[PDB]
Amino acid sequence: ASTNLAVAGTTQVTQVDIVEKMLAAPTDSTLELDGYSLNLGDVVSAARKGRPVRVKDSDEIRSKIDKSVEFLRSQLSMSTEDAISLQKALLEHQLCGVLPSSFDSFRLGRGLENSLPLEVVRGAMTIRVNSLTRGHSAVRLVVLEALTNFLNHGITPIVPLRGTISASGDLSPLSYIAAAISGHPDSKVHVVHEGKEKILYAREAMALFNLEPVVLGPKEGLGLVNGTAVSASMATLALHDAHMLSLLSQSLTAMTVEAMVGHAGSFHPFLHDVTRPHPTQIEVAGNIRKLLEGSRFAVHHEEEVKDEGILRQDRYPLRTSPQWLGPLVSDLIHAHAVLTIEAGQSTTDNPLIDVENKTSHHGGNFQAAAVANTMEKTRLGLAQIGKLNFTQLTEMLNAGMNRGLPSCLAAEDPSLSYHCKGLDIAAAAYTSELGHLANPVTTHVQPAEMANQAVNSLALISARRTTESNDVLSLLLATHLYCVLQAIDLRAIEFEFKKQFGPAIVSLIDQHFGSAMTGSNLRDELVEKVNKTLAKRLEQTNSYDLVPRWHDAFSFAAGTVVEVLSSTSLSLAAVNAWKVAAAESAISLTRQVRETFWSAASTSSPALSYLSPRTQILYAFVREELGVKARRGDVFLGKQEVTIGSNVSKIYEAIKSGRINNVLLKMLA
Amino acid sequence: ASTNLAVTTQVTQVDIVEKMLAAPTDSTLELDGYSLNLGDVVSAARKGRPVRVKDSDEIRSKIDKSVEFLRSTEDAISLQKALLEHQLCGVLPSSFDSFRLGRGLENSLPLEVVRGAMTIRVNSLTRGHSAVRLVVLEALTNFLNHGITPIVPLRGTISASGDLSPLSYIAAAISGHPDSKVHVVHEGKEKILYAREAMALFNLEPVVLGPKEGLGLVNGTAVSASMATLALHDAHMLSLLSQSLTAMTVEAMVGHAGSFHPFLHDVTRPHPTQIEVAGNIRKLLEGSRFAVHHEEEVDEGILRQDRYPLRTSPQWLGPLVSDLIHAHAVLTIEAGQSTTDNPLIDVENKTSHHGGNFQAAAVANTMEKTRLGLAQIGKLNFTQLTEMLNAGMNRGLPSCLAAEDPSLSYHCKGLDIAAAAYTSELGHLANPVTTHVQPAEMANQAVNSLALISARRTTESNDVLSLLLATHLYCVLQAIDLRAIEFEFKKQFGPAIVSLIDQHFGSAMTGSNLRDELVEKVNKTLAKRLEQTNSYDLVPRWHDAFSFAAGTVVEVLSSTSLSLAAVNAWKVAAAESAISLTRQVRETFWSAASTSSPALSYLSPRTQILYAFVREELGVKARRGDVFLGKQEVTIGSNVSKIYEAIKSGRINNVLLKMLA
Amino acid sequence: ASTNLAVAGSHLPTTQVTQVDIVEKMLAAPTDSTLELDGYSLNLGDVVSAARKGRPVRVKDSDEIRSKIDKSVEFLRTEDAISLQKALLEHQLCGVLPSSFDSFRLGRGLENSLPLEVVRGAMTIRVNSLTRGHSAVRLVVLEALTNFLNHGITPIVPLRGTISASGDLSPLSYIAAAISGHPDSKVHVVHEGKEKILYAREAMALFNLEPVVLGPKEGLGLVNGTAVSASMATLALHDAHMLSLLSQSLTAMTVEAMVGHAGSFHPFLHDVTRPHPTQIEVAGNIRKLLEGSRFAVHHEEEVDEGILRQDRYPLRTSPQWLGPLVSDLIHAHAVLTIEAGQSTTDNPLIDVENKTSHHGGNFQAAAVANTMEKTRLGLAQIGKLNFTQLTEMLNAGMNRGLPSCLAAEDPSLSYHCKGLDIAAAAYTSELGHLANPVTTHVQPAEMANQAVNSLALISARRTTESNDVLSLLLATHLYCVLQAIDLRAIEFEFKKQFGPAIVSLIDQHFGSAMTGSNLRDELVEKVNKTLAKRLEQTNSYDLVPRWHDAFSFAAGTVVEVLSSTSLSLAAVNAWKVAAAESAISLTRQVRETFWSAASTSSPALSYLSPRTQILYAFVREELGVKARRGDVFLGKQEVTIGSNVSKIYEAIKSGRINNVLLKML
Repeated sequence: ASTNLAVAGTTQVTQVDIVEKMLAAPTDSTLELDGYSLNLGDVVSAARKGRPVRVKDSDEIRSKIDKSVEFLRSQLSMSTEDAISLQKALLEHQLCGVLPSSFDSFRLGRGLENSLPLEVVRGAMTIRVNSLTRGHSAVRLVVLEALTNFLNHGITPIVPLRGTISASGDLSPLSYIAAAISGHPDSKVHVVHEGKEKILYAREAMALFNLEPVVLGPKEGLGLVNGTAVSASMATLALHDAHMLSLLSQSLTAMTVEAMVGHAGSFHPFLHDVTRPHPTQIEVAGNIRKLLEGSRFAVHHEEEVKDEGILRQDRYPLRTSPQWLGPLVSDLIHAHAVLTIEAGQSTTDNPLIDVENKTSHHGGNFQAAAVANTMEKTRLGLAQIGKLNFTQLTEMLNAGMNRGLPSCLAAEDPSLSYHCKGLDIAAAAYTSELGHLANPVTTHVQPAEMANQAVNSLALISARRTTESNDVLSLLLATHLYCVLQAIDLRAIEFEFKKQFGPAIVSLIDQHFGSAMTGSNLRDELVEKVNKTLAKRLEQTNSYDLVPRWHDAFSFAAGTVVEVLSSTSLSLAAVNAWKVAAAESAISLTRQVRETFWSAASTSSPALSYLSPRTQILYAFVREELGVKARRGDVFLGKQEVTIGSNVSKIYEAIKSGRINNVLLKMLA
Repeated sequence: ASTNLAVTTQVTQVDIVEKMLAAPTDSTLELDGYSLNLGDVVSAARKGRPVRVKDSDEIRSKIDKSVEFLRSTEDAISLQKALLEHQLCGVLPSSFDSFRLGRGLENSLPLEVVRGAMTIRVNSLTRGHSAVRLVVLEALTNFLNHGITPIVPLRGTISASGDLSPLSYIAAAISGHPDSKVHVVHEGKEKILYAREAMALFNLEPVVLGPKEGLGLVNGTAVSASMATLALHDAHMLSLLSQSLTAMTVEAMVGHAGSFHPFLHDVTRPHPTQIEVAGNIRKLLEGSRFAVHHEEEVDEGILRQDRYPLRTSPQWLGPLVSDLIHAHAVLTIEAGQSTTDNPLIDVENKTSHHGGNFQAAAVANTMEKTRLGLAQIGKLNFTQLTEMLNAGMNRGLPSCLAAEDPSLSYHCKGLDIAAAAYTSELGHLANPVTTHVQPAEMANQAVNSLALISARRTTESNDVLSLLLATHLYCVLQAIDLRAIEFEFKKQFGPAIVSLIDQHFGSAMTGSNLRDELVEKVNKTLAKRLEQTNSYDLVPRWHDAFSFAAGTVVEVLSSTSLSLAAVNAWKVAAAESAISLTRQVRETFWSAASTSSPALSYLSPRTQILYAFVREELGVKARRGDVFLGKQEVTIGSNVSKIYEAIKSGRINNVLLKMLA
Repeated sequence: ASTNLAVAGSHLPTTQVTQVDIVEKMLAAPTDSTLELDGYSLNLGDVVSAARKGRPVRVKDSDEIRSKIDKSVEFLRTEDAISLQKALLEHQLCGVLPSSFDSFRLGRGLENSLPLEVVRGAMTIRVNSLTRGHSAVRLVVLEALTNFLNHGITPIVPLRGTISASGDLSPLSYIAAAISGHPDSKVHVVHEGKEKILYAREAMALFNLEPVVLGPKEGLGLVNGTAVSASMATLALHDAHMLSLLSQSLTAMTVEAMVGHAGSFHPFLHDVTRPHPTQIEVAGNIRKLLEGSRFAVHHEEEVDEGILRQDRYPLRTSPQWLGPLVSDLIHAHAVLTIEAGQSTTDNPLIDVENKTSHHGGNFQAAAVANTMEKTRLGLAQIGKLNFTQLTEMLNAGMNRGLPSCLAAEDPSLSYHCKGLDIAAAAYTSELGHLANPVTTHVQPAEMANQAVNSLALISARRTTESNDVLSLLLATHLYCVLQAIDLRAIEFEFKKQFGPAIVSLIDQHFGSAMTGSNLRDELVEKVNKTLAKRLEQTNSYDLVPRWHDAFSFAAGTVVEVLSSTSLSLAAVNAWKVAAAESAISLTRQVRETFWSAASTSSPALSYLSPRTQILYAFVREELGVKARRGDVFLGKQEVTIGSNVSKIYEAIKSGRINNVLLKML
């Protein structure tokens, strides 16, 4: 068992360290199970990535396994049909869950909703083997090999989704696994054969692979069916996914600060390391600080240090992000430590055999409360991440709050383009759904089995709900990522415009008013005050169409001219002429800057000029590798383009598949 | 709109259910904006019923005059396209490459929901308040009638300007948006195609949306109302099945029909739905020879009265049944008699009105209450079941409802566990969704109903309760068979007790008044003991019972000349008699078809209907036990699944109706 | 800050620290010597000592601390600033409190105010957090708060109104307004032997205190922050740790009352096979408590009728159930230690060394809310466990022959603990509902500037209520288990005397008939087995019919074993009657012997483990809560069961039980 905290789940280990180690798990080389070494990255590799799995090729391991079986046998001989019958009675009553009776009920894209996901089953078989290699259980090596042969030949039992309370542990689903390797006549398994997914009787599948059904002996029924492997499996997958979504939340925080031209100062070490040293608060601030280095969108503390109700500081979704995310990150790191012991270093069947002291012990290690605990806490965390990113996104999509970004992140006139409005509403919906999911399952314990099982963990049910919260959070975070990238591109257009328009203002002022200001000290003042009036006004006319927007801005500026140049000989006609020429100039320049953006490939986006080098990684991933482009607008284009949803879907799919995972790692390196 | 409450003691859930199940499925549903009822909605959504706007000049004129009022061009077309563009923002699979056996469409709304939504949407627009053209309404009925169903994301709506996003998918489909997909059955198989491809296959033309038609189509509550209607329909059936299971559990437990006597409800605590539930159960128990009847009934800590899961069942179910009846009234107005888009046009008074009829709180309200009610039904039936599966509590039913020696048969033990698991799941599902409202859309939508999310949760609760009630039905039928075997045994064993007493002890009792006393007292001793040893294997069980009875013989026959050897010999003979008779009665049960089950001799005539439905039509038999049989039979779960499927498909629905009227 | 994990808690599971270690350190906090605040050393035990036990508090007497505070003020650097601070308080003094004493009634009136202990803990943490030199709040302002603490002047603060972001703004503003002598500020003081609520200036004049006038940054310095939430959370976590330990003590004592198996706690089943550090801890605590018990069945001894041979899950899975929630409590301890003792939580914050200020979010109390959400779910989990233990023990069908309802005399007229069985269900149900999260109910507060807000204080209030309800439940369990233990002791004393009586009666009635045979040993063995099995199931019978039933069954055994003898049925019936009569009379005698003696001579003391005897004596002797014989048997309506459970509840709430728990473990 590893003492490296990056494996095992304090400032001496971080979520990024944990993720890096998980993502480094081999997928090609064989996972050798020894009862103690198995880690959560390994579990995910076997469950999801088809990694080969075997009991460690070791005389010590074999001898430990064999000696527990022998102990039981010899104890029995000193104290076989009926033992075989007892195991059959154990399976009989536990094969009691609901599955489709026939293929006749299957429909396109539907039909296996009442069965456990194949990956969960694979993860369960892996953990089950590991937990029996420890020598406490008296299950034969040939039985463990039956499981590893199922794994290595891609035979995955079809197991009901529901029916366990996760005490004598995950009895029912583990009984389906045991029935499958033993060739129960009514056991079904999933295989790929001749290029097709098939569901076959267990004996048919085994015959394709020349595998022999096992016949369960003394203690092997309880050895296989008592335990926590199914909930631990699903919980491990859910925690893996939650870690990624936590890192993505941090990344989206950074990109939002950039789109909002907000303050990187929120993440300064003084505000965390020095003043409020919660290790995971320090961690999160440091990740976001790292991501914002080099940004030309975010405002930097080290540069900053050089009667209107003016909002000068960022609102809480950005400014309190480390303080909001830190606590839940600590919970995810704690959960990692718990599940590592549970999945990798625990014997969870019963009774358990102490061969050295010739004793069989009656305990409770199948009570999966440690697993349920991780899932309750993680699901609440997912809801908290979701609330944060929703509040960041909805601020950014609010024209009144978003520091002058176009209404709805529309690229063209907002009168006929509401681009991200639907997504604002979707984000709300996902967030609401997360809130209800977050209520605990573990307060709903029933007096099961004649109250023998009066306390039961409900870990698998909890794991299921947390897996659904992962899914909903992925929809929300895919949505946010879609939006922030649009905002980044629109901000970059604003920056390109300002490069050209700053000089244009000065020039028009000189052309129109220079002679009237000759011999005065009015020019500096005028340029300064006209710029300030334009800036302040434009921030608030971000829902106006282009033409009236610019006439409005310069109308306001003309009032500033009246004041600043009130001593001069200028006619009202001359000031109005300046106003009109300046507005026309701004309107033309805007159109030209937009055309320069849209007429070139996304690989030439001006955003690449301003993004942090680290946040550019994620930008490039979505825009180039995923093909998700900025959206100019169906009405402007006179074309109903592939939908916003179709594009968000591509982001979501990259989250769910884990394609985005190495991207997050590279950014946070 | 119907004033019949089946569309207060004046209208019951059975009445409502009867009316729903009587909805035609073949004849065209004609939509007139007022008449549409929930059974109609279900028939269109699930049973493929043809749908049309009612063929009438009065309806057409109403529709055409609203359009004309509004009229009395390119930019209007563009505006509808901008409305759709931003609402087409939900997540669906990007390619078939992601589909897998049994999987793939989890991120889309069920097809029946989408059909129900189209049906409600058309109805709501026939009312003449919306300025959507008849040709647009006919585009929707044409999709319904050709089985063209838009593929619509599962998630994204908050159910205020109502169900905007999913309605926008429907609108984009009939308008042939280039990225709209639809499901159809064509050339005998399910396909997902682009909308224009699909329309070409059935010779339909896309509509081009004009002024107000984008909001007329996308603003409103049809999607949430559809899903909720389907959920309520299913919740009504589960409610009735709960009552049927209550009655059958009273029978299995040889419990008291007296709990359901009108004095206890109609007279003393007249909550209308309590009276209703008690009356349903009372009707089901009439004629049972398993349940004990009030009109026949009239220092050891014994339980004589039934525990609460049975005795308080009308008081427990009554309140939730009232909620379901209320929900029915609300959804009937929402689904059948409401205009939910905005702004709305008053043609008679020549005015437009800016309102909020898209705020689907009436729908959410139904779904939150229903989901709490499903948890309450589930808790009831779980408590009844787990009592019945507890050997210490179940009035002498075999442990785990094993048919043969329990040492090697734990029959329903896994189902006891499963039932707990289902119940726990229902409890968590029953927390409100509606308290998680977020400040959506720049706080323009700062209150939003979350009706569709609620409806989805309630739909999942229906599914979990279906698993639980299938489980309970499976178990109760096994218990009924075991109780019938007990009763057949008793028929032969009463006379055996007497004959053995006479054979072994007759001579010693001659001239005395001891025989009646001994028979009575030995019967009492045996009955009291056997109730407690229902976990013993057959052979030790009977020796145990007669060993206790031998103590009674010692007391009652203390004056006699009998040797201890004589009393022991009786004890042995009587135990061997009982063991053999038990084996005989079991053989007689197992060697005949279930159509001759002795359960049929004792079940009420109404509960017999459900017994026969499962045992004969679904083919789910009593289970004798894998070890006894030397065979690993088709699993318990396989058989429960057959029952669950009959519940989900609605096949059970007419059975329930038959039993209850 | 202490690197001692017993002070610090731990963010991960570790065998290097335990809940007992953490409790021991908390209970060792001085109550008399002055707590010196230095910005770093303050621990959770210290906070409770100041909040609840009146410990004096001062800013540490050091030039370094003084200079540090003074230098931040000077760095930051007037009628205008005074006005600004008053504007800040004005809008935050917006909560609800009773307008007058006219609304007060006996036992009621201050429900809409924060408990005084919470406000004292808050002031203590506030002053800590500002001694760190990042805030530019003057020492004289910190001394104003320490003077309030040391003179027992406690601001009356509304219970509700904060979302615990710019942190606990409203309640912290009430505290600020009080030390600055706001004309509408009320405070609580004890003066001339009575509790008084006075205006802040009135109270200050009693103690010769001068109001402070708030300067630049001092408004935000005082009102921005997490001290109120952290205070209430600290108190709730302290109480939860005690309830966690009590749960484990109750587990042990229920094993004893149930004559259950000590084997569930053997280290092979934890340390070796499933080494979650806190599972190991909990099993070790219960193992230690059971050592030497003569009620619990031991393993260095212990090693076709559906007989249950192993303990049910409430006892057998107790370490696996409690372990996870104990790890959460330890984690919460580490989190709150930093938040309460080592954190600056106002804003903006001043970096004097680099001559700059920083705009951050350290008032966002999510760390505190996090602890309270997990703790409240943990309390529900402890409750569910102890409820299931208790209700099994109170179930005659499941409790291995304990009298029905733990009635000491005939059950037909005594239902002793049945009401408590129902009450335990009620408490458990209430805990379940309390355990739903508060943190999922965040509103877009303050023009969405505060669009995320921690809701720590609300959460802490709910966790506090859960501690109260769990205290009711555990008081109830404790009451019941002590009765069960006395009843089991009575059974044991009976069995000691009845075993010989059985042999004697067999010899008397059957000796002659068995002469020349080997039947005697078999008869005794099988009669004993018959009696034992039957009696386990007849625990709801009244005494007289119980014994006739038991010996009627045993007579059946006699018929079999002595089937070859010459005995008449009259002879066997006569034995049955004499034997029942003997058992009945012996039971009455054994009962009288128990009830006639003092509880300091209870026979329970012959069988209880030496550690569990400690809790038994605390309740029976120190609290004076005795076993209950029965109102009907006694012919009198004694002081109620509820009155007695209330004494136990009071001992839990006051903390009097805490040193007892420590001593046992």
